[PDB]
Formats: sequence, C-alpha cells, structure tokens
Amino acid sequence: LDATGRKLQKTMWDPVLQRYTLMKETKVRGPFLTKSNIARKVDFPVGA
Amino acid sequence: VLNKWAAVTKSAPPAAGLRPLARTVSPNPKLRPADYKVPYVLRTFIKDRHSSEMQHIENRGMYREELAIERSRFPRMQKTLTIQTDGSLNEREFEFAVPPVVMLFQDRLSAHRQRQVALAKIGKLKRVKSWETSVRGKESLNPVCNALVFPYCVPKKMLVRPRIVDPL
Amino acid sequence: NEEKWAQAAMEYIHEKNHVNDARKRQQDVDQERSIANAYDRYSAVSEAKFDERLSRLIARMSEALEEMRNLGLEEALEEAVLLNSEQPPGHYRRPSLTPPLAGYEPGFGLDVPQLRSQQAEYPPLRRPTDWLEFGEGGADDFPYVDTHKIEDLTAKHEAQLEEQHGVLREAAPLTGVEGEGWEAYVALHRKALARQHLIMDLHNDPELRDKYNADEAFRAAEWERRGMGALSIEAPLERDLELHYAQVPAYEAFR
Amino acid sequence: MPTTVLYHGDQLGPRPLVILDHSVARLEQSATAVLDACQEAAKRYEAMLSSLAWDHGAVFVPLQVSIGEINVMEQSCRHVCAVLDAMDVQWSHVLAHSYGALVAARMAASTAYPHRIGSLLLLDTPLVTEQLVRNTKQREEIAKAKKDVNVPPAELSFAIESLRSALETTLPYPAAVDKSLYEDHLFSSASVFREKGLVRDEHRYVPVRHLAQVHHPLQLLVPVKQPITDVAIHREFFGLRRPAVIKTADNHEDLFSAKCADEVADVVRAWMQRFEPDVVMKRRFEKAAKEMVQLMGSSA
Amino acid sequence: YYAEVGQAYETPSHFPLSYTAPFIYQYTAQCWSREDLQSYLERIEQSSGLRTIADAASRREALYTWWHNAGMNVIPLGVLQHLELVSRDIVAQNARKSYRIEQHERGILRTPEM
Amino acid sequence: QRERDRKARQIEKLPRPEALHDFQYPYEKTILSDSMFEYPVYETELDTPQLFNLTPPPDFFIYWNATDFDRTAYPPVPEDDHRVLVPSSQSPRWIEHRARLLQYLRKHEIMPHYVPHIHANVNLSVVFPGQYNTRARLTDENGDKIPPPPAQTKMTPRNFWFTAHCGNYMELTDVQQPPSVFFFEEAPAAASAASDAGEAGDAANKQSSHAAVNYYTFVMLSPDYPYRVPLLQDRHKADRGFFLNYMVANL
Amino acid sequence: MLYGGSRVQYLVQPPFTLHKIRSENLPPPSLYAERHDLGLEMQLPRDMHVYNSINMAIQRQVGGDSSTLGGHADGFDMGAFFTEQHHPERHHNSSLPYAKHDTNNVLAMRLFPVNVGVRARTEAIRIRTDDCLQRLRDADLCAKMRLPLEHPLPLSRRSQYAAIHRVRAAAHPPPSELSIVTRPVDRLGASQRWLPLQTLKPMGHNWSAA
Amino acid sequence: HFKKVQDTFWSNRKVLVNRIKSMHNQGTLQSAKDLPIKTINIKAF
Amino acid sequence: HLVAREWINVPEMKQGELVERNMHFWDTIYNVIPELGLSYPGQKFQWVHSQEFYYLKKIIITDHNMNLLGVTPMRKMLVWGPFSYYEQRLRRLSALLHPDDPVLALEDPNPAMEDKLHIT
Amino acid sequence: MNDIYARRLAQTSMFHQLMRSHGTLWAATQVTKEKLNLAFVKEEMMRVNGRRAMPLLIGAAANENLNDTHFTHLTEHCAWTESARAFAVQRQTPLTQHIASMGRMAETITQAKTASTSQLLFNEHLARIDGISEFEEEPF
Amino acid sequence: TFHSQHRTPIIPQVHVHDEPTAQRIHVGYYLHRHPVVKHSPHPLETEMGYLLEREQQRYSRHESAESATAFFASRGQTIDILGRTDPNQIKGNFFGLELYQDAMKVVMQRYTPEKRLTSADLWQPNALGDAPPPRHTLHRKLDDFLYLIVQEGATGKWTIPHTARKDDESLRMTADRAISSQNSEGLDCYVWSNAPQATVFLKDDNTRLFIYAATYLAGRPQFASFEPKPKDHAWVTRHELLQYSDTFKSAELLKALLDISADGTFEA
Amino acid sequence: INPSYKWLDVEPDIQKVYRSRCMRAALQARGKASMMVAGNVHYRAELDHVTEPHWRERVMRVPKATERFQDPNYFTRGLVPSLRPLSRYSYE
Repeated sequence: LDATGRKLQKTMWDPVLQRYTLMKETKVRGPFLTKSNIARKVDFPVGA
Repeated sequence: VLNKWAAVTKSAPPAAGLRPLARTVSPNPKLRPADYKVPYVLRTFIKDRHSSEMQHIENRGMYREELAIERSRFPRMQKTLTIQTDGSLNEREFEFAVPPVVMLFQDRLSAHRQRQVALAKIGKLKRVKSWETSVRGKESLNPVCNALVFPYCVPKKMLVRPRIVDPL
Repeated sequence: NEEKWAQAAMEYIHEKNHVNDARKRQQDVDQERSIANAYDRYSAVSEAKFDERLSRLIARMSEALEEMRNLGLEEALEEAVLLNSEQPPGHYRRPSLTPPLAGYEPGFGLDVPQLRSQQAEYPPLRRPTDWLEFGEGGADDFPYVDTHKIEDLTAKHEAQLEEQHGVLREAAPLTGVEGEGWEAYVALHRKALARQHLIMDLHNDPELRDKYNADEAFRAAEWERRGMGALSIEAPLERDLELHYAQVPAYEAFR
Repeated sequence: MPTTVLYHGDQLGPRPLVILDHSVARLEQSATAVLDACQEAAKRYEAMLSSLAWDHGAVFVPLQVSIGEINVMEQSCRHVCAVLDAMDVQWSHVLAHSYGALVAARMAASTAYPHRIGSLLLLDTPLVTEQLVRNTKQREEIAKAKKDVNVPPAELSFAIESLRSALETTLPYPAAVDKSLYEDHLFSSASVFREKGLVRDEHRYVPVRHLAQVHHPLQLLVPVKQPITDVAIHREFFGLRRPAVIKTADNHEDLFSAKCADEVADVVRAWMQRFEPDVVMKRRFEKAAKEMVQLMGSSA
Repeated sequence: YYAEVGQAYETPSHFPLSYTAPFIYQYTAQCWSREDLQSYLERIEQSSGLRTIADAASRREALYTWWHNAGMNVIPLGVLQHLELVSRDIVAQNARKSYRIEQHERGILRTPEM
Repeated sequence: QRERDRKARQIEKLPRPEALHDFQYPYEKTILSDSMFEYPVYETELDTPQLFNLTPPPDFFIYWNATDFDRTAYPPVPEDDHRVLVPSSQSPRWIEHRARLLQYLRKHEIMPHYVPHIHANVNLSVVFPGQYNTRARLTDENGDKIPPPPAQTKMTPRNFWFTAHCGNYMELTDVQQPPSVFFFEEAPAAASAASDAGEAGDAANKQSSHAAVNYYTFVMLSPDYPYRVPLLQDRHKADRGFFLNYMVANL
Repeated sequence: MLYGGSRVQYLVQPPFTLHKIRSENLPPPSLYAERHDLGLEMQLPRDMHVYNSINMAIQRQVGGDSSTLGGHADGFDMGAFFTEQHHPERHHNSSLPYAKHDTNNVLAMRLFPVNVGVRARTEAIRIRTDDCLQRLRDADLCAKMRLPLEHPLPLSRRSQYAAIHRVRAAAHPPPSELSIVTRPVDRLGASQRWLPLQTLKPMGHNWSAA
Repeated sequence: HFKKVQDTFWSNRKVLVNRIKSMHNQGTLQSAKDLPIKTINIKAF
Repeated sequence: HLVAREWINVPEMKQGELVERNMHFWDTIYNVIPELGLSYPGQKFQWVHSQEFYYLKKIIITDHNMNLLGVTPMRKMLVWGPFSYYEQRLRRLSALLHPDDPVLALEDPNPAMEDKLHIT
Repeated sequence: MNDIYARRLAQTSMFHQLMRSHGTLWAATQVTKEKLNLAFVKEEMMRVNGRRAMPLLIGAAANENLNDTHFTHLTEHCAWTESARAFAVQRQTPLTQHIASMGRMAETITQAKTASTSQLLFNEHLARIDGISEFEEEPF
Repeated sequence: TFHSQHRTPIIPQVHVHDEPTAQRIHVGYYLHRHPVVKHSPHPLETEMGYLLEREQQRYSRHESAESATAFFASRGQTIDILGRTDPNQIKGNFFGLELYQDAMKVVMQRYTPEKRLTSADLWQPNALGDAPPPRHTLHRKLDDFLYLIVQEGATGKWTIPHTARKDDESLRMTADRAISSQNSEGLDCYVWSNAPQATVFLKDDNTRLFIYAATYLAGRPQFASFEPKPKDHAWVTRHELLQYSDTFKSAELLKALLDISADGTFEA
Repeated sequence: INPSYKWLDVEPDIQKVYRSRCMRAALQARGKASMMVAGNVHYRAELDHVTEPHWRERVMRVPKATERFQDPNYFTRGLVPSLRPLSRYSYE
C-alpha cells in the first residue's frame, strides 16, 4: 500500500564494492547503468 | 550457500560486526510473542538514531559520573511569587507559562476565616469542649477495633463512640 | 480538532532517556560532583542531629505510655493511645519566605469574585476504607469496624497489591534510585499489611499468643515466615575514595 | 572560650559578622594583656567596619595557640563554634586576614562544623601556593607510582628528586605574629612530611584534597599592586570567580587605610548582601515588579 | 562407568568398602591386580574414618582430604574417584530398589523387566 | 447468547488502542546493568591472566603512545603476598592459598598428569633477580654491559612478579640469571604438639634439617621443550623426559 | 525518600560493587580455541569425505557451536527462531554474512582490488594463494633441512635431493647463514631478471551463468 | 514507520469509542472490565 | 581504526610568514562525530558508536604524556607479553598474506587523474 | 532551593506528625512485640510520605489505593507543598495528571482539553497546596 | 501536606467510667509557635540552588521547549482557556479576567514585602549579660520555634503551665482544659497527640507530670490567670532554653523538655 | 511431563555408549544387570519419582507475576546474575 509516496530506499551490501551502500528502488526492467547514472565531476576535498 | 566449487562464486560477504541485525518483533501476528501489545507510545519523533535507540534501554541504574538527580521526569518548572491572602509571600513553581508574581485569592486562612464566619451563622463558631463534654455516649463490645489506623489497627475490647458532626 | 490537541498533549507526557549534556566537561561535572559531596557533608550533621532527636522524642513517648500503665490508668491508655484524627485546622499556617503583612487584604481590597471560587480537585480521592462506610453493608460505627471486616479488608489488598505490583513490574519497570525507592515503598506495604495480617492471626487464635510471646528467636522466625523484615538503609560511603579503575562509568568519559 | 570580644555596632543581630585575625596570643598568660593584643588588631578593623554600617552588628573573636601539637586547629574551631553558641547564631559570615582564615577553612572543610561558617572572605591570606599544590598532586601520583611496579625507576627516581628539589615553602604568612606558628606547628618542615617530600601529614592543617571541597561561597580581596596570594592559582582551586580587587590599595595593610576603608567594605557589603535573606528577597520581588510591568507596557 | 551401565550392585549401602572392590575392578584391570585393590580398599577403611558405601558417598570431601594428607604415596587417586563413582551408584540404586520395594506394597506391581 | 457472545467476540475483534508508558519491557525496552558491562577483574592475578585472556579496551578513545612500549605491563602487586606466608596447617590464608595453588595446577594440565601426586607442603617462592627489563641489552647511556643483578636476598613487592607462581609469566630477559629460592616449611615439629619430647628434637643434631624430609632439593625442568605442545597430543603419543634447567641439592 | 521525593542528600551515586572472576576456574589453554578465536578466510569444510561435514540447511545457526552442548531443555518458542531465523531482513539480500562456509579466500577477498571482475578475481586470489602455498612449503622444506630460506627453491633443490626424508624436529640455521637476500639467483651471486607473480587486468568476465 | 503508527492510534481509537458507544447503545451492558482497555469508564462518554 | 592526536602542529602563514599554530585536533573529531558528546550510560558498549560512520570502532589517541601512572586498562591496549599460549597467532596469519598485497595508502599530491586519490 | 526549603520543612513536621502517631504505633508494637525505635518509625515514615508515582498511563498506576488511608493523611508531612518537583514524584505534575487520564481513556479528550487549561491547573493546583478542595461526602 | 479533613471522622475522647483512684498527677502543656518564615538559607545551600536549578533545567523533560505553552505552541495547539499561543502575552494577562489586571497594577506599585528580621532580634549586649532577658515578643524570631516557659510567683523557678488531673477525665481532656481554663477559653490551642509527650517523676511532691505539645494559633495568653501563680512568661527557642537552666525548676525536667522540643534548625 | 513431546538428543561420544552397551548387554546376559536403569523404557515413569518426588508440583506451580520479573534493581545491584523474563516455562 502507498505508505510511501517517496521512492523506497534501503542500505544493502553492494557486492561489487563490498560496502554497504544505498539502494534506491527502480523498475526491475531496464538498463541499470545508463548515461543518466553518470555523476557530475567534482574536485574532492583532498589533493593539492 | 555458495562454496568454492560452484560454477559461479561471490565476493566477500559482510562480516556481521558492522550494521548488526536488530532482534525485533516480526510483523507477522503469529511470529510476535503473546504479551506483545502494539506500541502506541506517542512520542515526538527523535531524528538521529543515536538518540533514538537510546530510549529502548533502561539505564537509570547504571553508574553515572554526574549526580543522580531524578531527570527527564520533572518537566521544566518556572518559579513565580504567590502573594497569599495575608501577604505572606511564598514562592512556587509551575511547568507552563506562569507570569511573575501572581496575586492570590481563596487561600487557606481565607477558607478557614470563611468557615468560621459561616459557622458564626449557626453560632457554633466558639468551640465544642471535651471536659465540658460530660456527654458520655458509648458502648463496649468484644470483637471491635478502630478503622482509621487500618494498616496498624489492633483488635481488642474497644469502646465505641460517635464522631463529631460539623455543619458546613 | 480535539484529537489534534491530544496528539500534541500526549506528546507532553513522554519521558525519554536523554543524553548527558554535550557542554559538560570533566572540569565542571566533577565540580558539581564536588559540590554535592560538600553538601551531604554539610547536611549530615543537620540530619545526624535530627534522627538523634527522635531517638529522644520516642524515648519520652514510649516511657510515658508505659508509665500510664503502671499508674493504673489502664482505660486511660485505651483512650490516649487512640489515633488523634483532628487535622491541624485551616488556622494552622505553613511558613513562607516573608512574614504576614500588618493588615493586608487580597489585593488591598481589589477583590475578584471569580478567582475566589470554590473549585475542584483531581483526582477523586478513593481510599481503602471507602469500601466500608460509603459502601454496601453501611457500617454504623464506621471507625470501629468489626475485626472480621479487617481480616478480610487486609486480605483484599494482599490480593490486590500483589496484583498491582505484578503489572507494575512488567508494564512500568524502573531501576536506580527511583527503583529502590519504589520497591521499598512497596515492600513497606506488603510488610505493613503483613503485621496487620499478623495481629489478627495473633488475635483470633488464642493458642499462638503465648508461644509467640514466649521467646525471641521464634518471632524473629515467625516474622521471617510473614515476610516482615528489617529494611537496611544503604550506608553512605561519602568518604573521598579512589574508585577502582573498572568501576568507572559505562560511557565515554567527558571532555 | 574567651569573654573578650569587640562587638563593633551597638546591636548584635541574629547572624552578625564574625571577624577573625591572627592567633592573638596564648592565654597561658592572663586575659588582660592579650586583650590589649587583640585591641590593636581591631584598630585595623575598627576603621573598615565603620564605613560598612552592618545592620547585624559585628564580632571579633580571639584565638589561642595550643600548649600541644594537634590542639592548634581543633581547639580554635570548637573555640570559635562555641562563641557562636554563646551568641545564639549559626551561619555567620566571617572575615579573615591571617591564621583566622585557616580556621574558617578548617571548619568549612571538615564535617562536624560545616554549618557554622556561612561565607568566607579572605583579606590577603593565601590558602594554597602553586608550589604546594603542583607538588601535592604529584605526592598522590608518586604514592601510586611508589606502589605500582610496572613503572620504570628512571622516571620514578626523576619524579621524586624533582619533588624534593622543588619542595613546598610554608604558606606565606600575612602578618608578623604567627610567623612562629606558620613555621612552628602548622608547617613545621621537619614534621609535616615524613619520607621527605613524598608523604606530607596534612591532617594538622587540612589535606589539600579537602581544600578542593570547600564550596562555601568564598571570596578573596586583593590589593591592585604587588599582592601576596597570587590570584592565578586561587581561581583554579576555588572555582572560576574573579576576586574583586581593591583598585586603590597598594599592598596588604593598606586595605585598612582610609584610602580603601569604604570600598574594601563597599565590596564586602556586596558580599553580605548576597546571602542575607531579606536583602536577596527585596532584589527578588522588586525584580519581578520591574519584570511584570514590562508585560503591562506591552499590553498595547 | 557405573551409572550408565546399570549393573545390579546387590550391595546394601551399609556394607564395608571392601565389598565394592569386585565392581571397581572390572573397569580398572590392566591398572591394578584384583588382589592389589584389596590392599587399597582396605587402607582406606583402616586409615580414614570411612567404612561404608554410604559413608564414601556422604564424605567425599572428608575422604579426599585424608588421602591428600595421608595416602598420596600408595593409593592412586584413580581408585578414589572410582571409589566415589561406585559409592554414588550403589547408594543411588539402593534408593531405587528400596523405593521399588516400597511401592510394591502400595500396589504398583511391576515385573522384573518393570 | 449467540449474538451477545458474538458481540463479546466482536469486543475481541475491536481494536485495543492503549497508549503505553514507554515501550513494552521484554521485547523492545531492555535493562542494562553493571554486571553486563564490566571489565574482567580477576580476584587474584597470580596466573597473570591479563596477558593471555586478552579483552578489548572497551572505551572508544584508546590512548597508545610510543613510550608505552618500554613499560613492562605486569599486574599490580596483590597485598598479603603468598611468598611470605608460612605453610602451617591451621593458617587461614594458607588453606586458601593451598587450594588456589592446586586450583591453578589443574587448570594448567600439570597437577594430575605431569606431577601426579603433589603433596603441597611448603611455601616455595623462587624469586628471580629481576630488573623489569624489556629486552636484553647493554646500559644505554653508560656504554656498559649491564651488571648481572646479585642473588636476591629478600622477598619484596618488586620481587613479586619475578617469582615462580601459579603459571605466571616472566620475560626471559629476567630469568637469564640463576634463581634465588626462598622456601618456608612448617611440617617438622618436635611432636604432634612439640611436647613430651623432653628436650628431644634438641637431641636431633640437624634441627634445620633434623627430619628425614628437611634437606630439600629444588629441581627445575621444562616440559615444553622445544615448543609448547598440547597435553592431549603429547600426553599419550610420546615418552620423553623434561628439559632439566637447574637442580640444587641439600638446601 | 522519607522526604517526599526531594532528592537532595547523597545525590552522588556510590560506585557499584565489582564482580570478580576466579582465573583458576577458567578452562585450560586450548589450542583449538587459540586458532579459531581470531576469525579468518575459513577452515576446511570439515570434510574431505563429505560425511560429518555440516548440512546447508543448518549452516546459518552455527559459528562457535563446534563445542558440544538454550535457557531450558528446548521448545524453540517459534520466536527468535522464525523471528531471527528468517528476519524481515536477511531476505531479498544476496550476500548473507560470512557464516561457516568454505567459499573463496575471504581473507584475500578483502585484500584485493575490487576493480577486477569476479571470474577474473577468484582466478587471481588463487594464484595469490598458490604462491602463498609455495612460500609456506619452502619454509617448511628449507627450515626442516636447517637450510636458510630460499624461494622459488628450484625443482632440483626441491625434492630435497630425493626429498631427503626429513632426515627421518626443525631447526633454524645459525645467524651466519641468515640474510635478507632469498632468491637463489640473488643468494649465490642465473639471470636476476624479475617479474611479478600474476597479471591483474581490470577486465570483467563476459559470461554470467544466469 | 513512526508516523504510520502514531496516526493509526487516533483512527484506531475513534474506531473503538464510536463502535463501543454503539455496542453500548445496542443494549449490551458493557461494564468497564469485559472490554479490551479496562480504564475507560463509559459513563464519561 | 582512526589513529589521531589531540594536538597537531599544522603550519600556517601569519603576516605572509610561516608560523606554527598548535591545532586542537580534538575539536575536529567531535564535529565529525557528534555522537561522542551525547553520552548515555550505555554508549561505550554500544554496537555502532556513530551511526553515520559505522566503520569507526576505536580512535587510537597518540599523545606523549608525562604522568607516571599511565592510562588504566580501560583505555589502553595491552602491547606487552605473550598474547597467546601455543603459537604467536601472527606467524600463522603471517603465512596467509602475500608479499604483493597492500600495507600502505600514501595520499597523492597531484593525482594522475580523478581516480587515483591514493597510491597503495 | 525549593526542596532545601521542603526538606527542612519536613523534619519540623515529621517531628510533630510522629507525636500524634507514636501512640497508634505503640499499640501495634505491643502485640507484635517488635521494637518501636528509630529503626521502626523510619520504615513507617517512608511508606506514608514517599510514594513514587507510576507513569499514570498503566491504569494500575493511577489506581494507587494505599497512600490515602485515614492514617496516611495524618502522619504524612508537608513535603509536596514546598516544591512541585517533590510533587511530581508523589503524584504526577498537575497537567500530566490530566492528560494521562485522557491517555488511558478515563476522561474523553474534550473532558481533558477544556479542564486541563493553564488557568484551571493553576487555581486547582493551589487548592491542594492549601488543602481547600471539594469533597464527595458520599463517594461513588 | 497537612490536608484538610477529607472525610476522616474525628473520634473524640471521653470521660472514663471506672474510677481508677486517680493519684498525684499533673498535666502541663508545652506551648510553642509554628515557624513564621522558612529556614534562613545557608550560603552553601544557595550554592546548591544554582546546582539543582541548573541540572533540573538542562535535563528537563522537554529540553529546548521553554515551557508547556512554548511546547504546545510549537504545534499551534494551546492549553490556556482563551487559546493564546505566544507565551509572552499569556504572561501579561494570565487570567482572562481584566479585573485581575486592575488587582495587580495596584499591588506592583504599593506592595513592599515584610522584613524577616524583627528588630526584637537586634539584641544588644549593653542590656546586660545577666540572667535571661525578658523576651515577651511572640514576634521575636520568625525562623525558629518559640516555646513557653513560665516562672511561678511562688519560688521564681520556671515551669510549664500545669494542672492536676480530675478523676474521670483523660489526659487529653485535662490538657485541653488545662489551657482553656487558664486562658478563659481565650486561646486557640492545638494538642497534637491524644497521649502525653513526656513524663517526669518528682520526689518533692511525688507528682507525675504529663507534658503535652500544643501549638499557639491565636489568643492572648493571660498569665496572671494561669494556675501556677506565674511571675512572668518567656517565649524562648529550643536553643536558649539552656540559658534558664540556672533558674530552672528541675534538671530532671529541663532536658525532658529539650528532648520533645522541636526546632526549625536541627543544627543542635 | 507429556510423553507426546519428544526431543532428539545426539550425544557426541560414540565410544561412551558403545563401550557401555557392550557391557550392559554382556552383564544382562549373565543375569547380573539391574532393570531399574534410567534408560529402561518402562521404568522412566518411576525413575524420576525416586529422586524428585514432587516434580509434578515443580512444573504445576503457577508463578506470581512478581517473582517472574525479579526486582530489576536486584539486577543493577548485581544480586541476580541476569534477569530472564520470558523463560518462564518448565520444559522437563
């Protein structure tokens, strides 16, 4: 039931990274790494 | 479970020492215990889980570097001056938004000074007197005992006498 | 519009186990620890000099009731030992910060007929004796109930407090000072009702009253079968002591 | 118990000021010449008290030294706390200039007499010295380090030598008379610590850990110029309160001059007017008076 | 070795200790000749204050302390903890027999195979 | 009857909205206590159990410097040191120390297997000349070989953790010197009350060793040469003696 | 308390009483408890022959239960068993925490670059381990021969001159024989050329079984 | 999870008293004991 | 684990000139972890000390200290003695790791490209 | 410092409130033969004054029926008139006394909101602080 | 609390009915005055005030919310009758009754609280160091208790107003009239117990006195109307009662008076 | 209690029972074994009753909700080693 207008989210072992990461819900049919899942570049607070 | 010889095997599963499994009641009404009643504890939602899960323990007995003041029970008490009807200035505290000094009517003495003058209507103000109470209405029976001292009563052969009647 | 006021009101009841202050530092949280011990070091001699006075007040009152028994005023005892029920009248005053004023009327004669009203009190006080007078079988000589209505009234509470204290141990547990402050208040009632359950058993039975009063280790055994004991107040080791390194608090130490 | 007192005002009130000074003398001699001895000490206070019109009257108690060893301190307390009984007063604010300070700090510290001292004002008397406190905190750690065995004796030996090579001076005496006593009994450097430097039998004056207990509202008076009793150390021990300074006086013995007799009282009267209940009450209601009227001014 | 097997120790619990030797042996041959036990299971009866199978079951503490301070050179404590394991069985079974005879009067009447 | 009981069964179908004081006690709330969260405090640290049964420092901030490598983290000295006791048969401390020692031996595979019949009689204390050294070396500043410490003359707190106790640990650097043996015995007496001898015992011309048991021989031998093997491996499947370190006789 | 709840005296809690342990009471030092206390890649499956191993239908409820044996005899309560057994969590996961399964070298699954795909990692934690097996065998072979360590320990030297039969314990060489240099090509002083043990390619397998 | 269990009690309560006002109305003499939460005194409603 | 001090000597330029500013690193942690201030009598045995960074379990403070009696075993790791009985369990685990797996991660001043944030 | 007023105003009353109470204790400790000393009266004095109030939402918490006997109103001292925190121990705070009843349904929400206002909880509270309050002569 | 008589009946005392041959027995009442103001706060205790009122604040049930309204305001749900949320103006006109506002604005300009220290307690030494000074002011000291010791015009020594016990009366009834007669029913007294508070056996008159603790409420204690032909009274504290010990009647009675004497201090 | 509810015990030592069975079945061949053994199927009804004679009352006894939740302060004061409030049923 629509207890969640928000799209579901969970913390699950990301077996690739071997790290607990977010899991945003999404339809089960579809390419899971599209050119929309690119993150905009950013300079980290590390480095000179 | 996948072993070493499987056609496909997986990377490192997570050591359980991090992100642990809370042992909490299953939502299934068959897999919850008997005494369990739905927790309608109405509470202001504490956001950060550091201060959330803390509620689920009862550590009022654990040693504390602080002093053992009875905390989180007395809400927040605002002192304000209360000038009693005879000007005797007390000072008491309340939890809601009380103003500073509150003028007071209907005090203890005023009530007593009310009952007297109202008892002055029936004129019985003055007093009822014991030594002058040669009224000797009584009776002695065997299995009888006072009732006002119920926790520390004692049964014996006790004289019975009626109470005083005060019209008010 | 109402259930939204209650929803905000039963928020006010909730008592949460909330953190220590983040601003506390081991430089002051010990200063307040130094103050409190500097206090019970102060108030002790003000309490030691009190309970020593009841050690004297009681000495005079016991030895004055036992003298009334040797002076042959036996029936005077059974009317002097009686509980003085007359409460200190409303004339009796409770002291305040400042003395009464010389001729002061409420607001100097600015009188409000409303705030002078006669109004309620919450909750309605119902007491373990209202099941006797203001209940059925209206006892004509109420404060002189028959003993058998006490052998049953007391037998009602040990069947009621043992049930009140059953739920209040699972449904509302609490530990620490308020805990040992609740058990003591309870165990003092299961004891107080026990000596009541005891005097009756000591009363209606004409056998036991002799062998009971025969020796000491019997009553101290019979009292141990009645659950009545000797409550031992924890002794204050307020002495400045170095606590063993394992007795340190069970949380991360202050800053 | 002496009969000799200088009550300053005409009255004596419920809880007057009990002013102490140095241990006047020993009543091994008659009470008449020691009367003169404490009669000059008042001539330093006879001035200061006059400006401070004290509505409760003001007292002055003389203290004797002991014929023996331990009777120096315990006597004076029971000796003082008696003169509080012969007057029908408990909780008297006290002043102090000399050994008459330690006694208050000996009562206000220990039990069995913590309700006689209500306040405690120090004129120029240091209670502790940086050398005496930075040493005793090691005398507690070495006490363990002498006991525990993991510790390396190269550091242990170094910590002991650095504890005797930097030993404690006697408390600087804020007078001339008990300069004996401050060097005779209270801090007889050949007797107060056995096992030289390592354990100090501070049960005669007071163990310093107990000087880390006295929360009787304490104040220090200080001449603005070169003082005895450095302020830096005392604020650390007795809580972070700045001791009000006598901005006019040069050194001690100049608190009592005419230059300061007003303000050394006009800052002391501010202290008595912190605990007298009728004073704090009038500032209390008259507070709520000026509080409430802010709500009547905002009603429009 | 003694309880899980369930032998019919027909020794009543008041016999001397020297009459639990035929049982203790059958588990300790290859360790002490049978006639050797009757030298250990007699010095126990002579030296210590224990005589009966019921005693060695009620005084296991008092017995050992004797062995520690008096034996310890001859009697191998192997015997003792064996002697303690039978004396806590012969005493047990006699409680199970004496009860089995005391119901058989009250009318419970069970066969040899119970 | 049929519909009332139905309504009575509708009451049980009715919801029970009952606000609670706080969470239900067993299932959601829980009670912490000092027993659950407490650092292990061995009542006696003879076996030096801290060094073996490690327990994580419970706290969050763990202060570890570099200088804490020098320090030899021996346990704190326990007062009423066993080494100075005397082995009488009525001494209350001794009885406690008699079994606690035999307690420790059974724990460490020794008592019933290696040394079958221990007649614990005398209060042996093999003090080692010890310097609380972290490693064998030469004197740092002095540029000298460390003088081998002299034969221990008296028992003392500093010489506590360098004794032979119930399984304790000693850094091999300290044991490199021959050990000093302090043992006290009480078992020899003139008679069962030292009485009716009538100056006998004096007629015994070796009073310190007059009895047939009073010249003592101290043998030290190490069963774990060359490496500590488990009991249950070595107990059965090999027969080899022990590495005899030391043996003084006619003590 | 006799004062009506006004907690003002003895506010400072007295510290609790210590519950001591009797170190003599403890179990003897156990070797098998010395090994598996730490927590590592895995033990063997507890079976060369599959008998005696463990069933996969109970591989979840283990972890320290190699030692022989609830709060009572048992009834399992159908609660915290069926309430912890299949939590709301632990379902629709894919990686259940490391339980007792002899899967890949999880000790080396942690130490390895996540960059490489899977089927090219499980083939590379083995070629790492395959070397860690040779390093271990050589130390056993070199030490038991009293020889200073050598690796790769060439095949003429391996089979230590017919695997000398271990002359028939193990002993260090004297410190004259010790030195940092350990490659035979570097020990004597063949071509000293150096190459890594394996090629790590950040490429991902292109055959997924599903 | 929280918001859904706080609001329900307010609908789950209004389901109780409304239905019990009727289950009192129907003539079913419902004392303060037989019903789920005893502390209610219907005469207050 | 996070091995960090209370005071870190961090350079900084005053009046265009380099001068050392003793940095109070303690205030760096507590801002990062607001969990340490909010102390309740169970938190030192809490599972996850900081639900933000569940990775973090201990913070090894390394500050040279001059007091004789060091820190009590509640807050010091035992670093002396034979930590086992039957075999120093390092040389066992020292068998399993390989001479080609990480032991260091040195930060990078100028990275080759956005990926190489540290060199192993 | 309202408590340090209360505490120092209970001792001067537990002095008197024991004077009227030593008799009825003396009668009871004559047949039980227990010793009537400080070690006995203190135990009595605690069971009457000190009554930790339970959270008022349990139902059995609000139903405390033992510290309002005809006796426990006589030997009880004046502790909970000098500080409301001493009052929030024995009873609950003057408002939480109300909201809790609505919590456990002993009074409808509308019965709470109107009768639980900041004003009524003021004039009503200062009735118990005085003891001038309505009674129910015939309690039902 | 000293609750009002909720429903507790009052069981009176009664004339006895079996003449037990009453003997030499007097009944005195140890009158005293309730403290008029509270215990003078020791400066340590004020330093305890800034402790609790700090801790009891920073560990409030609702920490940040300034009060109940300030909490209730944050939802827009009010508690007060008139439904005001901003708690500053609830402090201005607390009661929704504007006459009260009038009844305030007069007080906050005219009211000046009374002075705790009675000038009767600015005791002066020049009065004399002699036998205790005449202390007749019942307004003497409002912190402590003030007990009544009275000296007879017979022998000058001090005594508690005491009268004999008639045959059929109890000991409360005697003590009840013991004061009302000697004041012509012109006192409002309150005898706490129904039994004595102390007991002293005399050898001079063989007389057995039963002390009784009673609290003066109102009524002028007309002394020359007392029984023991008193010279003058004295309203002294539990403490300075040691001062009359020299002139006091019975050392057997003085300490038997200090021991039932309460105190507002308990520092003795 | 109820012969309908059974557990499956695996006792790990196979020699511990084999080396007794081979005796228990060698003794009872010579007629020297007693039939009152605990392991006897038809005796267990009486076996328990020889040792624990009132075990019916030890499981039938209903516990008052006071003792089932022993004073939580006894847990902080350490008197009771650890409170178990849910383990209430005697499974014997």
